[PDB]
Order: sequence, then C-alpha cells, then structure tokens
Amino acid sequence: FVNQHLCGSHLVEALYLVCGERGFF
Amino acid sequence: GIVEQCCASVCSLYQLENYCN
Repeated sequence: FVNQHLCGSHLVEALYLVCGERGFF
Repeated sequence: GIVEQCCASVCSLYQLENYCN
C-alpha cells in the first residue's frame, strides 16, 4: 500500500543505506 | 525525534539525511 510514512525496521534500513559510513548514532 | 517525524508524520528523502552523523 503506497504511503509516505516510514516506520520500524524499514526506517532503520533506509537510514542505514543513506548515512553509510557516517552512521546515525 | 526520528520516529515522530518520519513514521507518525512524513519526512522526505532529504530530511532523512539530516539524521546522519
């Protein structure tokens, strides 16, 4: 179901690939 | 935070990048 809300493990997966070596924490 | 802005609310691809180190 297409929507604009990004949650849970998918949120982490997206953050992991866009931040890459930078990290997010 | 990140959950409130991207899951409860909406965050664009460029806003998501603002959460990176």
